[PDB]
Amino acid sequence: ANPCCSNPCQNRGECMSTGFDQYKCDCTRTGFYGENCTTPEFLTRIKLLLKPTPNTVHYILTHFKGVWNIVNNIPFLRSLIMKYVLTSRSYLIDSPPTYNVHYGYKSWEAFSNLSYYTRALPPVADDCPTPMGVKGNKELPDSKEVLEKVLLRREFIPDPQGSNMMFAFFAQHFTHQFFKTDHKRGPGFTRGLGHGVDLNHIYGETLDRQHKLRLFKDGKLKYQVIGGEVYPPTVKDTQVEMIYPPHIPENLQFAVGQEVFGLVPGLMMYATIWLREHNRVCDILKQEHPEWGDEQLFQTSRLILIGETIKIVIEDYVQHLSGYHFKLKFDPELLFNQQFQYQNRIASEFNTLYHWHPLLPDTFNIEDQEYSFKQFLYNNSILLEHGLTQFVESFTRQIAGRVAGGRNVPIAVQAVAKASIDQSREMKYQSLNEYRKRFSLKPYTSFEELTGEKEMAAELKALYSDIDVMELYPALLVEKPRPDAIFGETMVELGAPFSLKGLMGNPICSPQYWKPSTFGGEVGFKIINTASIQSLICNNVKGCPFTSFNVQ
Amino acid sequence: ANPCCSNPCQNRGECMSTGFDQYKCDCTRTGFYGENCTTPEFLTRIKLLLKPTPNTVHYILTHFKGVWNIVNNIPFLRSLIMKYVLTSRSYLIDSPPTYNVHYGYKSWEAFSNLSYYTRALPPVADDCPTPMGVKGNKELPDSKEVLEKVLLRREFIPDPQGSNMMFAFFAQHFTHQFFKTDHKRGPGFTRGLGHGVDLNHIYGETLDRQHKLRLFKDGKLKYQVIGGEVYPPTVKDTQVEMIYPPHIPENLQFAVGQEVFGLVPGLMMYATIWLREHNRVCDILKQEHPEWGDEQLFQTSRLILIGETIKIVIEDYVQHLSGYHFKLKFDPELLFNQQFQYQNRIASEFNTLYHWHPLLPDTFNIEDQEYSFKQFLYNNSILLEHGLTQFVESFTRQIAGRVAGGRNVPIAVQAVAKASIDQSREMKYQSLNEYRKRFSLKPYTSFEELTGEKEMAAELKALYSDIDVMELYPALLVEKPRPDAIFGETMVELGAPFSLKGLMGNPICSPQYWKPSTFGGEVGFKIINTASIQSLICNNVKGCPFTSFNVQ
Ligand code: HEM
Ligand code: HEM
Ligand SMILES: CCCCCCCCO[C@@H]1O[C@H](CO)[C@@H](O)[C@H](O)[C@H]1O
Ligand SMILES: CCCCCCCCO[C@@H]1O[C@H](CO)[C@@H](O)[C@H](O)[C@H]1O
Ligand SMILES: CCCCCCCCO[C@@H]1O[C@H](CO)[C@@H](O)[C@H](O)[C@H]1O
Ligand SMILES: CCCCCCCCO[C@@H]1O[C@H](CO)[C@@H](O)[C@H](O)[C@H]1O
Ligand SMILES: CCCCCCCCO[C@@H]1O[C@H](CO)[C@@H](O)[C@H](O)[C@H]1O
Ligand SMILES: COc1ccc2cc([C@@H](C)C(=O)O)ccc2c1
Ligand SMILES: COc1ccc2cc([C@@H](C)C(=O)O)ccc2c1
Ligand SMILES: [Cl-]
Ligand SMILES: [Cl-]
Repeated sequence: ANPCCSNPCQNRGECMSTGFDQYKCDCTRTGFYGENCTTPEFLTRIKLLLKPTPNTVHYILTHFKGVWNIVNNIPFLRSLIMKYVLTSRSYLIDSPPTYNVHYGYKSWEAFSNLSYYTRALPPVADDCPTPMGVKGNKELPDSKEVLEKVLLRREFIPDPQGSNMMFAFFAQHFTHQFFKTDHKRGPGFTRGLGHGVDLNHIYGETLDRQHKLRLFKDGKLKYQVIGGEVYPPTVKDTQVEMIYPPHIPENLQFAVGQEVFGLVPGLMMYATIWLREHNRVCDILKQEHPEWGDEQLFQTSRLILIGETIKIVIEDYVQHLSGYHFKLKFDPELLFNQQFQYQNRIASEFNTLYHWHPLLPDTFNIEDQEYSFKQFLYNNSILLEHGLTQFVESFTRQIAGRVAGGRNVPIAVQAVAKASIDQSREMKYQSLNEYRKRFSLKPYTSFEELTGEKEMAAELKALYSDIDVMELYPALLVEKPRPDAIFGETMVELGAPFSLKGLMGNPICSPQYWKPSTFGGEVGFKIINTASIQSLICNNVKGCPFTSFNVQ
Repeated sequence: ANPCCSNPCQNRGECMSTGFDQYKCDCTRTGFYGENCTTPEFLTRIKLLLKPTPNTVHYILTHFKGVWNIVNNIPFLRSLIMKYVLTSRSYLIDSPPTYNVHYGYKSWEAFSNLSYYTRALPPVADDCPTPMGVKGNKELPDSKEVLEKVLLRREFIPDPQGSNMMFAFFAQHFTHQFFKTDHKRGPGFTRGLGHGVDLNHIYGETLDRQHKLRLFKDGKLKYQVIGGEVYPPTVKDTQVEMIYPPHIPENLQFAVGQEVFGLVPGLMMYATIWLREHNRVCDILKQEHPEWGDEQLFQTSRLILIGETIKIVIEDYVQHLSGYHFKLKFDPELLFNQQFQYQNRIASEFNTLYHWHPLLPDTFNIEDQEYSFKQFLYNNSILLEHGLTQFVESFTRQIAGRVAGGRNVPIAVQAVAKASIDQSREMKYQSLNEYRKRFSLKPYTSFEELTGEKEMAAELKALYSDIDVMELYPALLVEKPRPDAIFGETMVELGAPFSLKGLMGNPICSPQYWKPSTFGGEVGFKIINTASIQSLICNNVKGCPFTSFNVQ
């Protein structure tokens, strides 16, 4: 009934009704004009002919290793290239933010309420005749059927990029500081009001929780020693709320501060490592500043760990999953002469696309043993049993599964994969093709183009009937992967903008924060600028086992 | 004890301790180097001997009415000029913010906790030997003595720029959406979590309060009719809490939603005007959008009012108090090709300097009656008796007091002025001269240079003993005014940057927001772009009396 229900405005033009049956498109700053912002201005015509496809670019980034070897060692070209990826991605994100589940137009309520996930595309209106607006049937296909036909795993498909379990659990640990859906309110509500990398999954979302996790000497976090090893403190000792089955032994009720982290020993492995790391930095910082009190040591160490995280995320984690020969660089200075907003709001679609459960293996192989999901969940005695050094060595060696390419969601998390479909619809997401347009991709013309094969394509066609009505979540996991890659085109071209905006958006990247005094001087500053996944493990894990995100 | 107590680092360098008795200066990006960042880089040398003093620039702006008469008419020149005032002012403020009452170093708590006012200069550390750090006596001069000698009004001093009571009350009403001290918590803490121009003073800080004030029809705010005139609804009807003395007879307990606006009829006057204006705009939107529901009517009207507010503050309000012949311009597009952060945090010092109580008369003259403070306070009946038309006519006609120049604080609010001195010390403000360097002004070398006269200068010199220990607040009210001006140099050079960043940093000024469709189409947009103090009054006040911020 709403005249904007068909999504008539193209190229990021905004649609507004102008009567019960009529509409208008606002083409301001789009580079186009016309009734629907489809006829381009002269300069636009030119930018367009010059613009290479995401697929062409990706080819160039994953070939010619010899040329990249050179570029990488010419600091000024490396900086030039990295500047361009940074800015070209980030300009895809609305900032300040617009739209959320309840608002398909820009209200002060949508801007000011930090309780919502923001939304890259506005929700389909409540009165549209079909779930996707105007197209398709009255009803999307039964979600159980989609799940079973194209998502559930038959045989385990390994990631051809060699992503290991260190990678999979880092992703889960790092992302769960900003994906924290508030189930009391609905999907599309978050409990992580920091809307980014604030390390609340280490220090607690609220001051109350932080103070419970704190030792209040030397800036340190509370902990216990079992065997000769440092672990998070207990729930009984700190009185912080955690989520645990009621039968779990007092000693194994680890507290840590993201309340959900005790349900997977892999999460708790990183919780322990980061806890250890905070306290290691306190020691260095105390050594450097005998004058300092507890508050300042805690607060400075926290700023340093924020930097270390972003460093690692860009130069090891994103580096790995990109498959690029170009060496990505964490360097806030790249943006000091650019237009850039040091702020971030996490999008609901970013939560959605980050559901990478295909990464999970059939069993968890902690060198020697092989645990089933049932055995693994809410079970920290495994961590105690094997210790951190083992775990690192084991997780470094076990391949994770491929994410795109279809049929690789472990049955053990089927209920989760289904909820993603259901909550997507509940939140009234626009189609896959609407999202491809939003991010400057060409809409798919058939399911067979989406998957690159024929079997899954046909199953999808019988269910959806029209490609322009295919949904975002199912499509990301079923999409044709890049040649020997973990992800398809859509995952990368939507993921990258959200990701890099969240990373560089941080206040510690702003000119006023990005200087040595912010981090306790030159010493604290180097901890950030030399941080890596290897040194994180090396410094904090008993032996000094080798790791990477790659299974070698 | 703190080695940084002397504030050694100059030119915006940051001090850090490096041991119990030593310190280091971080000169990064200051344009200076050396132990205290006082030795300028070459390009910095050129900039300095090419930079006109604030007084030179002020002179140029307040003279040559002939030339400015030409420039105001070259859209091209007006723009580039306004662009330069916006950018150079704003670069003076840290954004993202740094420091608050409790943190004289960066910290994530200082960044993330919106309950604090930010701070342009960090507090003086608790353990410093003297209140100003290292200079002056172990104690600051008795605040009663400072108050009585150089602050209290003997004879009324009228503003030479001709400010009237429309100006004074506009000031109070507008600033009180972002200055809302949380007294429960302390000075340094605010209840305006929106940190800017969000119109919470019309709509409420929380969603619970907003809903209580809302009609839920046609997007409107609840109101009552008394005689044939529209007034805010009552406390008993809306259940929204207000602050009123118990003797107030319900029925005059107007709601309005900044809970403090009952205690001055001049505040209730504007509250009434903006409430009428909101419902007026709903009528206009409804006419353009027969198909819109209540929610979008409400939200769109709110965005439009925000726009009107910003427009009026810049082109009528700031315009008047500036005394410039150059015609200021509200135009977000001026910043689209510039680096600029669309975010704000209101500074404690901004609150401090806006304590413009000298504006207030000894009696409030509403055509025919001369009301005293005791009679004016929390007394809406005066508003009901005279009406909005009378009130605008009277307020437009009565002059305000001069602010700088000393000895013009109304005796009626002497307790308030004393609290300002006392709270500044409580919040550990740095000295006047520290704040002057921070905003690129020369430190004053004697009290006599500060005041421009002799008698107060000598009074101050006996109290403070040393000019480098003079306090900021008392100084602003005692400072030598610009020629026939309302304020002295310090007020303007501090206030302008806080004010302009506060205005332009609003999300509706950002590229994605600044477009016709945000405000419901070209007619909604035009309300923003044509708004003025005169038009605000003409549309909503019975007859349509002439108004101005200037006495005629
Ligand atoms: C043993 C490993 C894992 C288990 C047991 C698990 C299970 C779960 C469960 C029960 C949920 C909540 C679903 C809901 O509340 O609707 C969830 C959500 C989620 N998962 Fe996993 N998962 C695992 C691994 C991973 C991995 C490797 C990733 C990689 C990115 C990931 C990404 C996410 C995300 C982004 C959410 C949404 C979080 C939120 O909105 O609060 N998970 N998972
Ligand atoms: C009848 C008129 C006025 C009265 C009765 C009045 C009285 C007061 C009082 C009692 C306070 C609270 C003091 C405290 O908490 O220590 C205050 C604060 C303040 N006043 Fe006024 N004042 C008036 C007009 C004005 C005007 C015209 C301005 C112009 C800017 C102004 C600026 C301020 C500011 C910025 C604060 C701080 C508010 C906060 O932090 O919440 N006042 N005033
Ligand atoms: C030749 C490769 C070096 C430059 C690196 C650019 C990497 C990211 O470039 C991306 O590619 C897409 C298609 O071109 C665009 O849609 C994106 O906006 C752009 O950010
Ligand atoms: C510097 C040399 C430039 C050569 C660019 C090679 C581009 C070929 O790249 C091809 O583009 C397609 C995109 O639609 C993809 O489907 C293919 O997988 C990809 O190989
Ligand atoms: C992973 C186990 C759960 C899914 C089985 C039930 C749904 C049936 O799904 C079918 O499974 C076949 C075998 O893979 C495919 O050949 C078909 O294309 C597919 O539709
Ligand atoms: C284009 C020519 C520029 C010259 C403008 C005149 C500058 C005078 O500026 C002077 O600066 C002093 C600063 O302390 C003030 O005390 C004076 O009041 C002020 O007149
Ligand atoms: C006369 C030239 C056009 C008018 C623009 C200047 C008005 C505001 O510019 C101000 O001037 C001061 C002195 O240089 C600086 O200290 C301020 O930082 C700057 O914002
Ligand atoms: C969250 O999911 C992703 C997926 C791919 C990404 C790729 C980049 C880099 C390589 C990019 O192409 O600019 C960054 C973040 C990414 C995040
Ligand atoms: C709160 O106090 C002030 C005082 C002077 C101001 C001057 C400007 C303009 C004219 C300017 O000088 O840039 C803006 C805000 C201002 C605020
Ligand atoms: Cl990410
Ligand atoms: Cl202002």
